[PDB]
Amino acid sequence: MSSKQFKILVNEDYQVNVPSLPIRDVLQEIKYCYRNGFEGYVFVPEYCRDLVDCDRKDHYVIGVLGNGVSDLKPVLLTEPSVMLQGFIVRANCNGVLEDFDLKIA
Repeated sequence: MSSKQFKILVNEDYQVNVPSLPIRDVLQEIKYCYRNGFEGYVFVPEYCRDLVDCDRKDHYVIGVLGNGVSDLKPVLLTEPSVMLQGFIVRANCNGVLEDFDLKIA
């Protein structure tokens, strides 16, 4: 009752240059996405985090933290947490579908 399931395109193949945002705007964007879904976003697993580049490495993207029901939290591309599952980023590339159980940190 306290999380939501989403079908998100998973990118394991393509280098993507993605936008990043000030922390206040990523918090708002996480809230928007939790309510409205992740159209226009892909999930990049942490095991292929090298696929992601941003021009503003001082700003944030959507992080997926924890196994099972994961928390959505603003992260930097440096994020070294061992619970980092991946990033949810704006991108247009191909991929495969996976289900995610997410809630707002």
